[PDB]
Amino acid sequence: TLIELMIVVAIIGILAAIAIPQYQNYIAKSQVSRVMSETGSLKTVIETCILDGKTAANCELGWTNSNLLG
Amino acid sequence: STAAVTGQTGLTITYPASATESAAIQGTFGNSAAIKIKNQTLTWTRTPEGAWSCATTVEAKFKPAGCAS
Repeated sequence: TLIELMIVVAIIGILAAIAIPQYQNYIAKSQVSRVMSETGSLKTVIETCILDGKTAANCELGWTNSNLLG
Repeated sequence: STAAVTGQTGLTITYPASATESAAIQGTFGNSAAIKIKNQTLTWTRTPEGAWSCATTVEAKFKPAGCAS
C-alpha cells in the first residue's frame, strides 16, 4: 500500500501549495476607511468653530485617542 | 450709550451737525461673527431729506435681499 501513502503525500503537498490572495490589500484599505470616518467626525466640530469665530485654543474637540494614530 | 460715543467699539454713529450732510450708522463684524466676514461692515445711511438705505461690503451671496445694493 505504498502507492496509497504516496498519493496521500501528493495530496498534502497539493493542499499546502495553495495560493494566498494577498490579503494585505484588504486590511490596510479597511484601516484607511476607518480613519476616513474618524477624522470626518471632526469636521462638524471645526466648521462650528470657524463659523463661530472662536480661536484654535477656544475650539474644543471631542476627540478620543484612536488605536490608529490617524 | 450716546450718538457721540457708544458702548461698543464695533458700532459707530456719524451724526449730522447740519442739514446739508447725511447721517450714518456703521457696524463692523467681529467677536462671534464668522471668520469669512470678520472685518466686513454694514451701514445704514440717511439722506438729508430723510431717506434711509442699507449697504454692506460683504460678498453678494451673503447679502440679504434688503441690503443687496
